[PDB]
Amino acid sequence: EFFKRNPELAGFPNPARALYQTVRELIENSLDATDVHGILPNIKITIDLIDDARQIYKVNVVDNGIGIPPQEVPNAFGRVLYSSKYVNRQTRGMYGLGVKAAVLYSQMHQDKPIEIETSPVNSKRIYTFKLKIDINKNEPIIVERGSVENTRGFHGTSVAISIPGDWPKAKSRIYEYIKRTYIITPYAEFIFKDPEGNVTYYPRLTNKIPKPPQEVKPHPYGVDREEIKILINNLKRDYTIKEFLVNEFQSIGDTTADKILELAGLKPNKKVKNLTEEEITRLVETFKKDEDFRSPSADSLSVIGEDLIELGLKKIFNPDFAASITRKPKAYQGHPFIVEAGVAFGGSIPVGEEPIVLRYANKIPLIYDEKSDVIWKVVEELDWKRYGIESDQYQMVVMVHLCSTKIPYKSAGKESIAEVENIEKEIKNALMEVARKLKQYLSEKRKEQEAKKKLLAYLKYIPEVSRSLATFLASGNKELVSKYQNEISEGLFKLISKKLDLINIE
Amino acid sequence: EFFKRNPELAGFPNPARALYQTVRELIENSLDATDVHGILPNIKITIDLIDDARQIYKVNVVDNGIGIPPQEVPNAFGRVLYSSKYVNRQTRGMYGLGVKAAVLYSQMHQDKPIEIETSPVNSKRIYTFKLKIDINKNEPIIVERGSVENTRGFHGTSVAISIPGDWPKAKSRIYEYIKRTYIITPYAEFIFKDPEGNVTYYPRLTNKIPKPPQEVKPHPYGVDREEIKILINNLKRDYTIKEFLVNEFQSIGDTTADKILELAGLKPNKKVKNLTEEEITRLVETFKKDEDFRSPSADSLSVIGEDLIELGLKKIFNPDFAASITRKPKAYQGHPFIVEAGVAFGGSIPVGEEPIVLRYANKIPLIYDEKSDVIWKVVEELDWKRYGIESDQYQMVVMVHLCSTKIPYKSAGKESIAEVENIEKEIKNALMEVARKLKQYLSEKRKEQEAKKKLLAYLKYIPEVSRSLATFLASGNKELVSKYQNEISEGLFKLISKKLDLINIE
Amino acid sequence: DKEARRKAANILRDKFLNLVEQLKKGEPLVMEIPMLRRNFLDLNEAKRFMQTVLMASIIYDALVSDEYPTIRDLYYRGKHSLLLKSIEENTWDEQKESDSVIVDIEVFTSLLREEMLILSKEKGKVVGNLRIRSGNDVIDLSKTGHGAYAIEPTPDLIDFIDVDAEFVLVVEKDAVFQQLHRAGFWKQYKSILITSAGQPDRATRRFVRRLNEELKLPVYILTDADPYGWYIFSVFRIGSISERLATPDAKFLGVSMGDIFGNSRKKPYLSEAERKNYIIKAKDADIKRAEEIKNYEWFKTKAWQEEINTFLQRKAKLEIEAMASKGLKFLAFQYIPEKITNKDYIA
Amino acid sequence: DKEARRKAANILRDKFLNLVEQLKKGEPLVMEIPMLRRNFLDLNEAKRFMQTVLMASIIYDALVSDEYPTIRDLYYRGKHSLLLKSIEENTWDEQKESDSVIVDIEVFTSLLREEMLILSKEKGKVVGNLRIRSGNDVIDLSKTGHGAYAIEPTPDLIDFIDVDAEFVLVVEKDAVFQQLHRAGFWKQYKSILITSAGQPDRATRRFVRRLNEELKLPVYILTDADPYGWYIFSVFRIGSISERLATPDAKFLGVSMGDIFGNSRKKPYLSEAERKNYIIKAKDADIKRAEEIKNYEWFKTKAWQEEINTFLQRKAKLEIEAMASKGLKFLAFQYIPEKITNKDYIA
Ligand SMILES: C[C@@H]1C[C@H]2O[C@@H]2/C=C\C=C\C(=O)Cc2c(Cl)c(O)cc(O)c2C(=O)O1
Ligand SMILES: C[C@@H]1C[C@H]2O[C@@H]2/C=C\C=C\C(=O)Cc2c(Cl)c(O)cc(O)c2C(=O)O1
Repeated sequence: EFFKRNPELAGFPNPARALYQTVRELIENSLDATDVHGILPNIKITIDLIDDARQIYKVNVVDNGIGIPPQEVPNAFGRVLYSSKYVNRQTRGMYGLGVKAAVLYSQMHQDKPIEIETSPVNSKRIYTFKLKIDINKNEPIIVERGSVENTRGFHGTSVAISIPGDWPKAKSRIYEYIKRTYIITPYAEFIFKDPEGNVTYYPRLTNKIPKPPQEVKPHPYGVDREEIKILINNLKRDYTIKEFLVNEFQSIGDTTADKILELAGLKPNKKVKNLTEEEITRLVETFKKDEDFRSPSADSLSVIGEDLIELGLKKIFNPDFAASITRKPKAYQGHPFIVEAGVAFGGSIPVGEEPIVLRYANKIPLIYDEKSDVIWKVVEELDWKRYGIESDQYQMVVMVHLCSTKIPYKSAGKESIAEVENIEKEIKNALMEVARKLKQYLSEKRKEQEAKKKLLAYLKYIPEVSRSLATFLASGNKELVSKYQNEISEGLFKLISKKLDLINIE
Repeated sequence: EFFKRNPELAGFPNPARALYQTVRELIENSLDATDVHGILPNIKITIDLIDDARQIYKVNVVDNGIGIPPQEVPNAFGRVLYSSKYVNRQTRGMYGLGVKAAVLYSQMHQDKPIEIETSPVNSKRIYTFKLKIDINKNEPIIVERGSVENTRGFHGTSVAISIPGDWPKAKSRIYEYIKRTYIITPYAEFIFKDPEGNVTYYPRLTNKIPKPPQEVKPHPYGVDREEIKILINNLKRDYTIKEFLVNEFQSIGDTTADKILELAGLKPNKKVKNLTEEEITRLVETFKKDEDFRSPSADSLSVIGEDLIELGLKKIFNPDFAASITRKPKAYQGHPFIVEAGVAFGGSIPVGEEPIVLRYANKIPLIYDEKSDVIWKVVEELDWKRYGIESDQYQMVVMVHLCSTKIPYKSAGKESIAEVENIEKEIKNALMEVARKLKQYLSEKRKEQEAKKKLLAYLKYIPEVSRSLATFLASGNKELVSKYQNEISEGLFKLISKKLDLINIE
Repeated sequence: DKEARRKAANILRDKFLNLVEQLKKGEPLVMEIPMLRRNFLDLNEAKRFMQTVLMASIIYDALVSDEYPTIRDLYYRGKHSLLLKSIEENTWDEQKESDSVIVDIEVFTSLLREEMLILSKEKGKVVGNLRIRSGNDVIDLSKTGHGAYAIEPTPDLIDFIDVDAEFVLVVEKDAVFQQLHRAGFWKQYKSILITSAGQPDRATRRFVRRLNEELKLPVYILTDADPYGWYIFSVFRIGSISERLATPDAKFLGVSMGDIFGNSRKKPYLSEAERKNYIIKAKDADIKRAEEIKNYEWFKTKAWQEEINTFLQRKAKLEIEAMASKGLKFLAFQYIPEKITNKDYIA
Repeated sequence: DKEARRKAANILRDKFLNLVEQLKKGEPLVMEIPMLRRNFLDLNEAKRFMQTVLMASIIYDALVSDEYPTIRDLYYRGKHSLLLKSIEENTWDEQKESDSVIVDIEVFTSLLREEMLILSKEKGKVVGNLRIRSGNDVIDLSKTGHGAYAIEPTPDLIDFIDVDAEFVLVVEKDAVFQQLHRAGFWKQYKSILITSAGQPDRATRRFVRRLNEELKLPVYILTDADPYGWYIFSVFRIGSISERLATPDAKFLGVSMGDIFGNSRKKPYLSEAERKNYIIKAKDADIKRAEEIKNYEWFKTKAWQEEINTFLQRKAKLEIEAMASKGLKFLAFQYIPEKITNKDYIA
């Protein structure tokens, strides 16, 4: 409906920026079709230039993931999804129109179809499609549907979409996608082939794939009128209100629940299908107020890892030190969230006047609007001298990840995070919990250089005062060489007052 | 005849230059009407502007000279003189058309008469005229003729002529006439009143008027066909050829003449009126060749004076030194000539990089064409260092007069002298005979400054060596002041070895 | 056959060896420098140590070994060993450096170079009614021809016997000294007449303040008008460019400003004429120095000040020669005597 | 009671008064300057005269008047009279000027300043087995404590008596002198040991060439490697910066280039080690001076040349101290004696 005249809002303002979009829509999805079901992903991304006059490109993603159950092919690409059906397990992917928008933008400016292929896990054959859409009455028209033979143990999903854009205007920004996705996802193997003929291959550096996210029952404090209704008219049997308040939400035991019925003032053994418009609300109120629930369980969440981080940003920056940290999970408006954080320092990192900041929301990089970010604040607000840093210019990198089922975004889909206080505080501390580590390694660097500074100078000065002080003893030219040594080593040891080392430098 | 279509040749090229001409024609004449008959002249020169639209002026000269015998008034202004009847006494005034041309130019562009007045020496009344001319048949028409009473002891000649010219274009050049005529003629009193209303009065500075020039018999070596004829048909009696060859030319005694008759081969006692066209020539040949005559006597010439020069250019430049020189007379093509020369130096004369050169031919200044002059050559050619001059810039002025009855002019009436060799050499030397008076004075300047240079320093040095040398004599403190003086003055005199002076400076 | 000399060559060692020795291997020691301890266990201070405890032993050894070391002779012990550490530096690099290490020791001990025997480089004549034993001789300072005795850079082992004078007169210009001397000043007005020769040396000093201190003799000194002359003086009552063995309360005797110009109280010594031509006019690079000293804590004290700005004010100075060119008689039996008895000088 | 002194104060006047006197008022006279006459009747020359016949009388007067004039004392007679001529200049303007006028007279007469009595400004100690009378005393030069006699700027009125030595040794550094002296060199190897003090003064000279001339004593002298040291020497065989009273055939004794480096013929005195650190490397402003002297008509003569370029070649010099820092014993009973008997030196 809306995207028709107001394009820029979901991320398709102009030819160029749209290319970038479509690319980060396909990857986004292709991963969530592998690493969430426990397979080491092998994505391949090729963009082609098939017409010069009109500037038309062909974005193409090929994975080794599960794929679509054949019959649901049309109802995935052609059908326009009104809303973003309330979320119950962590996923990649902003809005509620996602991959659908791409195909829609494709039928507005060019006249070529959308080549698709899938083959489920343990599949017989390869089912091929080639789809176009009817925009007026929301329903996809099949241009072609067929199937061939599968050369064993194959499963995947190949999507090929053609759009008009501007390669050169968005080149340097796309490359940042691949690159930065690679870092926090080293359990993957990526290949990218640009319209020019430039190949790029980033190889899997391990295979410790993290725990995936688990779907979970809705939580009381974060649901209202609209939902409750659809939980009810989506049922199969005759639940009473009791059952319904317990076996359908997080956090509601026998005695824990009964008291909610005391509040909203409802009979306990009453049919559910019999609830007026007002009775409901009188409930959703007491939901909002009730004091002591438990925490919105975070088994619906998923984390990078206090190590894949390390590896990730080690095998690409090659610093002199690295460290990371994954916090315990906090809670916001009926939903859980965790903050991860890391920093890398020195080595190969470019010397500049200010630190580099990589932002991460739900296992995906954020590129645009880094300037209006709740994060870009904290890490520029932070006083870097109270943590070691002496110099004007320095090489530091900072990684801040934020994930939940309910990410607060600041403006109308503009790729940066909102200034939710309770969040901002767990974002801070997290940085501090690393910053006071980086300071550690760079406090043992001045230490390690301080020894070799003294212990070096002394080896030059303890023979001289040695001889000198010996001449003072015996005046006669015989003890010269005897008194000498019996206080050279005497001196030497009086030095292991401060630091202990036996060193021969020759 | 000729001046009608070829104007520029006798000096009337254009409106402006003609003004200058007419002015120097009237002065020229008015002088030769006084200083040659022995009266201290009082010329007055006024130019007036009587019409703005057409640019018409009124040149006016008024003297105290003799004037015209009344009846010869018309035959002086109206009649057009073919030739310049061979000259026999020095005069001012180039061509043979002179003052006549002025009146002729006046009847070509404007319609007003020529007011004239005269009154001879010891005259009864004042005869007034007002003349115009008939150009076609050469004869003057009298418009008005009358006479009034003379207020005693008056004699003069007032000429008033109107012409068209350009005052501003020729102003700065006319003023140079008066000025420069003033210099070499200080026995005169001039007043000039320009059309604007500017008066100038230059006062008589003495009255030693020079000897005037004397008329004298033609000289053989410088006469030919044309003349001989007119000497003959201008006679009164029956001269024989003898008489005629003697009592009619310079240089021809009894025995001196007879031999000319041996050459041309002529009978001696033959009537003169009986000479064929060829007989004559056979004579004029032997004239041209005959070796030893005498010199063309210079009693027909007239000089400025080795003093009126001095005064002239002293009372107007006020230098620190002056000198002049009048040479003995030399001879050129049957005519005589003398060169006068002078120089002034220092004082008030303007400091510039080059000397100022005033030229003088027959007691009249030459202004135009100073660059193509036989004089401007010599005095730029001359090496001014072999005569004192040390400096780059200096104040020197140089006056060179040339006079004869036969002045060789270089081009068709263009106001500068011709490079006749025998002349150029007497012009040189003449400058040398002054120039080496300059070296003299500037050799007694270093001398006069050299004394006051020594004799000054010594007065300081003869008391000291005096005392000193006295202490050496008597060691005892009594002779100090006695030995002192008896060798101070002793010393002092030993100095009048070189230069003698008694000087007290306090 | 050495005597009062083999005195010191002993009080040197024993009252030294002990002080520099610290060994005391109980706990880690350091030296104390009163003018500030120097911990061998520092960094900035580490090298400063081996330098002292070297240039020291070098002294103590050359000391019992009957040598007579000059300061430079000692500088030339920079680099004392073969290289033990292949840094793939020097002990000391510039005489200036070595010197300071001296002065430091010099304090730690209480003994001045000249007492440790380091004999330096001592020039300054002397002459007068005075008799000393030096080493093994007694040489009388009256009987000296036109010459004059020249002190020994160790002027502390030098015994007085018979004296005969009432003041010591310290003149700065050797040339004028030869003048005062060949008339006989020091005999006429019984005195001892000594010259430095310009900047006073490190021990033509000691001699003076020993005359002044052990014999109770008052010390008048004289130099040029300029700020130069005020300096000479300065040194003489402390010791070149900021121990307590230089003489304060010395006395400045002319040439004074008023010496050349007078006061409404007191007649001037030069004719008005001679002045116009003997005075050398003040360059501005001079008026600096004056304004620098007019500030020194030991001029600031007195109405020494008075005679400073009077100069800052007349921009003028003269050379001592000038005055003397008036002719010894005057310089001898007028200037000094007059000034001295007259109380014309500063104190 | 003055004697050999009232000698000169006479031979001065009479054999002078006569020479400057010329008066002879027959015909106009002039002075003759052999090294060029100076005619009083010139221009460029006029002033040059009154200047000589002044600075001269000033001498002759101060001469009979029993004064002792120093050169500057004499400069300060610039402007001698009131102004006779109102030029609506000075006698002399800068000491430099006055001085030259001296030297000119100095020739005209045959008498050197010091003989006319103008006593100047001299330094330079001496010490040894030598006995002189000076003025009215005889002072023995052995018996001198640690001090030392310092000649009188008039060293021509000074009589020798008993002598006892075989060579005079002229050392340039006062500091080292004090060293050679307090061991006893001059007594061990019977000699007279004298130091100048750097640039040799105008009459620490005369003394020397008088020892060498009237007592037949050979003169060895020693200074630094550098071109500086070669200079000191230069002066000693002529007289500062180009009469015939300075000594030629003096002897240069080291420190020699080969002194530090050797020859394939003859062993070096410096350890290879010490050398790396005692040698001060040659600045290029130095190599100039060398190449200037290598040209002087009295170096050009000898194979003095040899030892010049060897330096022009190794760009290196050392200070005399350095050598002595090896320790007197060596410098005393090795260096000198070895070299001397050895004929190791230049002549
Ligand atoms: C069924 C699988 C796995 C699903 O879990 C992933 C989550 C969302 C996917 C939504 C889709 O629209 C299907 C899809 C799109 Cl659009 C794509 O561009 C690439 C793909 O590989 C898949 C896919 O294969 O989806
Ligand atoms: C008869 C006199 C004297 C003559 O001897 C003089 C020579 C030539 C004169 C020619 C003339 O044309 C007359 C004349 C003119 Cl034009 C003039 O401007 C001023 C004059 O005073 C006279 C004049 O008075 O002429």
